[PDB]
Amino acid sequence: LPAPDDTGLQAVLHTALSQGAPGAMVRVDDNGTIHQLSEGVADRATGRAITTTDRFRVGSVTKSFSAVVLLQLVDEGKLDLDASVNTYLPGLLPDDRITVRQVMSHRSGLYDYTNDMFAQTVPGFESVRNKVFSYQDLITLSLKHGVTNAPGAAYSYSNTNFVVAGMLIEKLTGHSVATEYQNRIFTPLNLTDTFYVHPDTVIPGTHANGYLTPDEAGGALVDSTEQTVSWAQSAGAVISSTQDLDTFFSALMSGQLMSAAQLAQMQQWTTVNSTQGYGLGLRRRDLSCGISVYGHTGTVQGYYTYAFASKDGKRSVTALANTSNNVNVLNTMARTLESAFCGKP
Ligand SMILES: *P(=O)([O-])[C@@H](C)NC(=O)CCCC[C@H](NC(=O)C[NH3+])C(=O)[O-]
Repeated sequence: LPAPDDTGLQAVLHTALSQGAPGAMVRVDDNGTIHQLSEGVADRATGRAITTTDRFRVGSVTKSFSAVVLLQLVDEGKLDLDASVNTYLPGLLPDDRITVRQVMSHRSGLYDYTNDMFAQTVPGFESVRNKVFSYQDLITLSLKHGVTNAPGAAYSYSNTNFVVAGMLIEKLTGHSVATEYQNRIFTPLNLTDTFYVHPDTVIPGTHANGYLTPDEAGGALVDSTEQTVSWAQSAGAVISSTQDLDTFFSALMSGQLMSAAQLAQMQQWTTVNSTQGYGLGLRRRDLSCGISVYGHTGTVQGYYTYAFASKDGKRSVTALANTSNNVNVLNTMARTLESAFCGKP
C-alpha cells in the first residue's frame, strides 16, 4: 500500500472542525507502525482536548461484532445462514422466508423503526435517550409498517435487522449479547477499551463527549454523550477506542475470528451503491486509488465513526468526530480513508 499521508489526515481533521465537529481524531495501524492525530476538544464546555485514546460510542460498528458472534455460531453448527429467522424465533416475523443471511445483509425488507424515532433529530434523541426497550419492542415497532421489499430482493439498510441478530444470539446461546461479545471477542482480542454496558448511560473511563447538531442550521449543540442506546442494542451500542477497533478489524480480515468459510460468507457483497457493498454485518468501501477497504461506519447521536481495514488486515484505520447530524462533517471524515490508504496524491 501507499504510505499513509499524515499531512492529508491533518487537513481532514481541521476541515471537520471548520464544519462543526468540536473534535476529530484518527488512528492508523500500518503493519506495526502507528499514526495518530487529533484536533479540537472532547468536551466543548470545559475545553478538554480530544485524543486518540478517548473512548466513544461506535454506533453500527456494533453490527460487525454481532455478525462475528453469529458466524461463530454458524461454525459451531448452531445456526444456518439460509434457515428462516422464524425457525429460531417462532412467530417473530410475518414471513417465514426471511432468512438469517437476508437479515445480516439488509435484504430482509424489514422497515427501520428509527426512521420514525428520528424524523426530528433533537426531539427524537430526547424521546429515546433515557428509554429502555426490549428486543421485541423494537421488532414490533418495525412490524407496524409493511416490509419494504420481497425477502432477499433489495438492499435496504435497517437497524431492525441487527435487533433480530441480538435476539438470535441471546436465544441460541442462552446468554446476553454482552456476555457473548465479552467471551468471543473482547477478552480473546484484549480489547481493554471496549464495552457493552446497555442500558447504562455512563461511558466508562476517559471519553469524548458527543455533540448532536440540531436540525436548525446554526443552532446550539446538544450534549448527547449519555444515553442508553437501547434503540439500537446489538445494532449500535458498543463503546470502544480507535486502538481497539483497529485491533478488531485487523483480526477479522486476517482470519482470526471465524473459519475461512464463514469469512468468505461475510464478504459476499450486496451492492449498496457504485463504490460500496455490504456483506454480513460488514461494509466495503472502494477508494479513489483503486483500493477497497472493509469494516463499518457508525452514527449515534454526537459520534461519527469510520473503522476500516485492508483485505489482509495489515492496515487498519479508525476515525471519530464527536458530532453527528452534520453531513459536511460525515463526508469530510470519510476522507481519512483516502489519506490513510491511498496516501499523498
Ligand atoms: P449505525 O451507526 O448505522 C446506527 C446505530 N445509526 C443509525 O441508524 C443512525 C441513527 C440516527 C442518527 C442521528 N440522525 C438523525 O436523527 C437524523 N434526523 C444523528 O445523530 O445523526
